[PDB]
Amino acid sequence: HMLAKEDYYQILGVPRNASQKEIKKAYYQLAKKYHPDTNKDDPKAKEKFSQLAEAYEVLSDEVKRKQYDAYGS
Repeated sequence: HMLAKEDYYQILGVPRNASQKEIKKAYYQLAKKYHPDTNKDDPKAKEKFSQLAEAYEVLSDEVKRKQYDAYGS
């Protein structure tokens, strides 16, 4: 009954070959989905919105993204 082990790639909606530039767009478009303007009927969306910045942080740098993939499954 545990949670699945997904990667930042999915949290941002970007491929495994995506670029630091393409991630910026996917990160922004996603944020608009979990924005506080749509939290009117989704008080949990705020928690998900944070996950975007968390994953985008690592995917924001090739080194961080690659390093994270090294310890991936």
